[PDB]
Amino acid sequence: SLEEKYVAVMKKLQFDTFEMVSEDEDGKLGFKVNYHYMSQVKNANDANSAARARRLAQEAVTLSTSLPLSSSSSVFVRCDEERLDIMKVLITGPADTPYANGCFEFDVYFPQDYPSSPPLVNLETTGGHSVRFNPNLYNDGKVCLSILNTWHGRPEEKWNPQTSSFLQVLVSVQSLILVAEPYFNEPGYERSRGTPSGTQSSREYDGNIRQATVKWAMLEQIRNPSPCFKEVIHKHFYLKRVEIMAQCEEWIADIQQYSSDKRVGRTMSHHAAALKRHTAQLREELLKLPCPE
Amino acid sequence: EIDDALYSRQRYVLGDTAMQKMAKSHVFLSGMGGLGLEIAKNLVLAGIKAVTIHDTEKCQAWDLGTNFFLSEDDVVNKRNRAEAVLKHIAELNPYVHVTSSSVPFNETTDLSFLDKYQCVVLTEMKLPLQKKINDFCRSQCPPIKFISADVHGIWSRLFCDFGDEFEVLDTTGEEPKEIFISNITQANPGIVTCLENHPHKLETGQFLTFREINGMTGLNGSIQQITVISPFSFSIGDTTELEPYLHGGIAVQVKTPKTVFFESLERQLKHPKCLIVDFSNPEAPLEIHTAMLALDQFQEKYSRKPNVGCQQDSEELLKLATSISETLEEKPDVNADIVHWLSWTAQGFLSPLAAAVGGVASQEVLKAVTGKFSPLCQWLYLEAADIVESLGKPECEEFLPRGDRYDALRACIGDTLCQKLQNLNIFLVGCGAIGCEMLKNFALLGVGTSKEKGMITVTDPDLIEKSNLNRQFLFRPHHIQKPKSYTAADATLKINSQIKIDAHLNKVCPTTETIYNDEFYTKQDVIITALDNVEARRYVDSRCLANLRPLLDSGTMGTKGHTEVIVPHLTESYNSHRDPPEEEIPFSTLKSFPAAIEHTIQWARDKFESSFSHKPSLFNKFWQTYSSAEEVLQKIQSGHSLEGCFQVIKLLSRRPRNWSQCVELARLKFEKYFNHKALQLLHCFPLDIRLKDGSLFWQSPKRPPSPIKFDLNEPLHLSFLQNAAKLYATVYCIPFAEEDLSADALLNILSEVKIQEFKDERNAIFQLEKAILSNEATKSDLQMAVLSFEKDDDHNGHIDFITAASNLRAKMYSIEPADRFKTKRIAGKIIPAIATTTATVSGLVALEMIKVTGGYPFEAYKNCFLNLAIPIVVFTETTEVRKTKIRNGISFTIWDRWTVHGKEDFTLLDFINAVKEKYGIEPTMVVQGVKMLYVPVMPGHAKRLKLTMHKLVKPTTEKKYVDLTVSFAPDIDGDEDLPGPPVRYYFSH
Ligand SMILES: O=P(O)(O)O[C@H]1[C@H](OP(=O)(O)O)[C@@H](OP(=O)(O)O)[C@H](OP(=O)(O)O)[C@@H](OP(=O)(O)O)[C@H]1OP(=O)(O)O
Ligand SMILES: Nc1ncnc2c1ncn2[C@@H]1O[C@H](COP(=O)(O)OP(=O)(O)OP(=O)(O)O)[C@@H](O)[C@H]1O
Repeated sequence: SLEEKYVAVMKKLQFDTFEMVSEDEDGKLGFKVNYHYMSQVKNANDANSAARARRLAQEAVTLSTSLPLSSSSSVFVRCDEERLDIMKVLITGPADTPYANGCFEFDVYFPQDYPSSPPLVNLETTGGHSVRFNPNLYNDGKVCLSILNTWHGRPEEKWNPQTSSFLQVLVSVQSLILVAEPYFNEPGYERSRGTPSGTQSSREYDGNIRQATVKWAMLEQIRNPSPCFKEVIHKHFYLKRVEIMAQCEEWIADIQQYSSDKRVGRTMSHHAAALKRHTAQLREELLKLPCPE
Repeated sequence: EIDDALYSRQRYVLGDTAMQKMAKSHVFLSGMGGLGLEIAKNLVLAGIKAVTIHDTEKCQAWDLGTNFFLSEDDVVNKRNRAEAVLKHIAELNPYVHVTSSSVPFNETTDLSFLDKYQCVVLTEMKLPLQKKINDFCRSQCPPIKFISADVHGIWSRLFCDFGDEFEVLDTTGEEPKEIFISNITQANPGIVTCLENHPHKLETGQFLTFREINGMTGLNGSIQQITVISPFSFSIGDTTELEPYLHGGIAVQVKTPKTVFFESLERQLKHPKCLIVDFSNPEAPLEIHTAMLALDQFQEKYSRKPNVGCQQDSEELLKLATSISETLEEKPDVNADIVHWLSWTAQGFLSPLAAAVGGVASQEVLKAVTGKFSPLCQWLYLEAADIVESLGKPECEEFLPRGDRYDALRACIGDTLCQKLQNLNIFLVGCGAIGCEMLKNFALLGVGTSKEKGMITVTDPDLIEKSNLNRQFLFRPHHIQKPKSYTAADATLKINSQIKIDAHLNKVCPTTETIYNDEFYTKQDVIITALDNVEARRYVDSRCLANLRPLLDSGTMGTKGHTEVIVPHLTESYNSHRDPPEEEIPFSTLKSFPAAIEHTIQWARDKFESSFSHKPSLFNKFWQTYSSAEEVLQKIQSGHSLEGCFQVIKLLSRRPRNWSQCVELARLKFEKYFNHKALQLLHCFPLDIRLKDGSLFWQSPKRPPSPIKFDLNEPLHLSFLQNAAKLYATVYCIPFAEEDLSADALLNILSEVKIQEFKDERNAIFQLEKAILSNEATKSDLQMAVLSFEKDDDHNGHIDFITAASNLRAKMYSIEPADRFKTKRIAGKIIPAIATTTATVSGLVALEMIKVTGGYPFEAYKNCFLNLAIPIVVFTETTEVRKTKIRNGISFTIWDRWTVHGKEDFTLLDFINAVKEKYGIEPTMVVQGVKMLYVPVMPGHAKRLKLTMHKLVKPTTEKKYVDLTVSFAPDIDGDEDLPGPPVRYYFSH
């Protein structure tokens, strides 16, 4: 029943409009919230092709109709009230992964030649560029994907102005970046998947990613929520607060199981201590979280 | 030595060997008409050691309309044409020793004096004397290159003769392309398997060399001729005796000398080998050759050119052409129209055609003394018959001279078209090389010189640079750092005192649309672009579409060039083009897995960006946002997160205090860049790891790194250390001197520096409190100078630093290094350019402007694409407009706009209903620019239908109308929304 309630409540908040950019009387672009592609937006020409506007409108129709939504993972999109090329995306990490139940924020800007070029996507929950959440998610926020022409891949895996869509980009992010074993996303280590050394390296990477996720994807998102998704973040955390506690306890136990390793034991102990501190802070914040309207 | 500050762009085209061969070359040029003047100008801009101009005739009032250097004083004093321009010609390039000659030319003249020169160009000279000269020149050992160029009215002629045997050292001038090898077959013959994808695009008969091939150690360094089998394979010789093949391989193309043949002039006249420029009329060049030969015979037999409109002269010329044609080997048919028009405009002279032919001939001359490209073989017949074809049958009195400077142009295009040229309000964008040549063409054609009407507007915000003097002939060394537009306007007035030019320093961009409003474009009659980037071209084209104004576009890249003609309601626009997306280096290739020198150069460039432009700006912004560092410490102690606070506080702790610390920082950065990175990358991916397919992870195109230990004795290491130290000292605002940069001083500084061995909130707090205690928090400490990438200035050390870093990275990845100039070109994306191509495309664009002004039908306009390297010149019809249908038989083009009118209570449904009633189709979504106004599926917009226009858009009072874009529902479900033409709506009536 909890999953059904979560699906029902979150569905009304999957797609909405928010005022990210407002123009003053002079005619300059004022930004009300932080945006990664601010410079390119300020330099965007007004000679926009009507094809770009049509494609953006059709993509908006598709997003309002068929955005993914489930207890394991969900997608939330906010579009500017006066600019179709300004969009922020919040993705909840799929279960059974180190990103599970983590709220990750993205900034998407559509270039002037869109859909000829893939839209630019930049991760915002980088923790001040101190965390590399994935081999394809660099600490600077760049996202590497074949469909964005930022990664090596087949022509059918590259951006196609006629067939590729933004919903496909979101689904690809969910199904390829936030995976069960992110350590093997690297195109060199995947040939040692299942080997003992590869398993140990994957476990270390998973521990680091779990501690980073608890530190940033939920702690900072509940302490300083973005204005765009604030209601969504609050409702999601309030609905899933018990599951967060269970997941954190399971992660702590699992990481403490391998704290006696002779090769990575010190890193396991460090990650476990950081995870315990983050869990205590999360406990405090969730206890202080009021019931959303 | 060659001063790069003046010839950088030409060196990027010709190269060092071509430049050295250009020096110590003496060129003789005869005939100082318009064509000869253009050739001399292009050659003296190129940088020939010495040019001799020869002419025997005196100045005349008729010469003002064809020569852009003569003045009334020369006519009054009856000065020799060669001498009257000698002073002005030398001003273009002080390195060129220009000399004048006036020795008479005739059959009995001692012609042995030409042996001193190396290339002779003849213009406006009798044909038999050309035969004699060409007979003499080709018989010399070594042969003296001969080029003949002439212009008669709207018909031209070009001829080359570089001896019976001529050798070219570079067939096309294109850089060899590196090819990756996947498999080698030990068989007779061997078979090459190209790497996955990446077609080689080679041809049978070429020579290919191989290197870095495992197994066949004997095939490395060998040269083998290939035989194309497939786009990913070819055939090599015997490899059976060799050892088997494991993996890897690199193949690059080897250029080989080519020998071309030429025939004597007296033999080419009986069966010429012309060059085809218009494939619709392949037989046209032969007919033009026949007509011009008939013209020369007429000149011989009557000692005068045919008179304008004389029937007997035309009949005589036609009879001569018919007699000549049957003696030709191919027996062509005499073209009545071509002969008639040649007779009609025999005495005339066209300026843009002369400029184009001069550019081509100058390029051929450059080929003659260097062998850089494949020379023309063996004729070239450019023409502008389209100018007069649309005129019908004009009266002879219209072409008669009137006694002014425009007598030459009038004798070509009639008086009416000349007058319509003098009353043009033409807007020219950009004042580069093409802009300067177009201004010269305007001055020669008298564009906008009428008192009542006519106005040329030229805008360019840049300033004159030393390297711009090589290609833009309107400027002088004392014009450096002056505005381009003002200098060009002042210089053009000298050529023609009747011109009326307005120069603006404003750019052309959306931010400056307030001055170049729709009324301004309506006032104009034709817009010509001389831009260098695509975004400005697209903006100008979009602006022209909204006002229905003709647009002429041009652009040159090295020896390549192209022109495009856009006419309202007739042709497609520039934005209609859809070029394929360009290949871009992925993040993995640039950051960690480079394969070519370009990758390391780009890595050096953006490393310089991050090190001295981006991060200092972040530092300044962060510290100006939070003035008090103690306040920042307090906020950190209270758990307040800040953007990039850790990065900035790390920057503060490592801020150097004097020159020695800057040298230490340079050493640390060198170690981090070229020793720690390779070690950590090999640690992450050991060299011996295998993949599932069994291929090594470091297979091609990936290359394994190797640590480079610092050594001050190495010139490259010392260069990098010096440049990095200078840049860091400048950024951190500390003084330094030249002796502080010496090798000995550097040795004494870093000799005691320990080097770290290869292997956050608390550290940030510790650093901040230590800095506060150490008083390193003054307003000077919280600011850091930001540098900009000035590639043109050689003394700032930017290019030296980038070159040193790129070469070091290449040495780390076993890639061969690159010289300073190649790094300067690639990192600074300097587009190669030369004067000849710009002059040629300017002449062609001027011809297109004449066509546009004449209001000629669609068939007359011709787009041109030329590449002087081959050389090839292609004229094709411009792409016609395309009808686009949507529904109910309604169709629209790119030039169509719809207009609607509303009122105060005009709601959104009112506007939609009005458009549906007017055009029979229902709009479904309305968007101004990037602002959405009605999207039914989007939540919060169904109720927007009731909303009035003034509330929906919240418009400004500056304009009563806003430009909108609409779309319509598809006639079949499952398809995207049908496109629609832009619609302009007025809030009132
Ligand atoms: O800012 P970037 O251009 O991306 O360069 C950084 C930077 O090195 P530099 O400041 O020497 O240019 C980092 O150092 P910090 O300024 O962040 O301390 C360094 O990080 P490490 O200290 O971990 O080496 C990182 O290297 P990496 O991404 O391998 O960790 C390296 O990136 P690139 O040199 O590859 O650009
Ligand atoms: N938007 C624009 N509006 C007006 N002028 C422009 C615009 N964009 C470019 N230009 C002008 O176009 C000209 C192009 O000419 P050119 O190719 O000689 O350029 P350049 O920068 O001087 O050359 P180089 O790259 O060899 O140094 C420049 O002088 C530049 O000022």
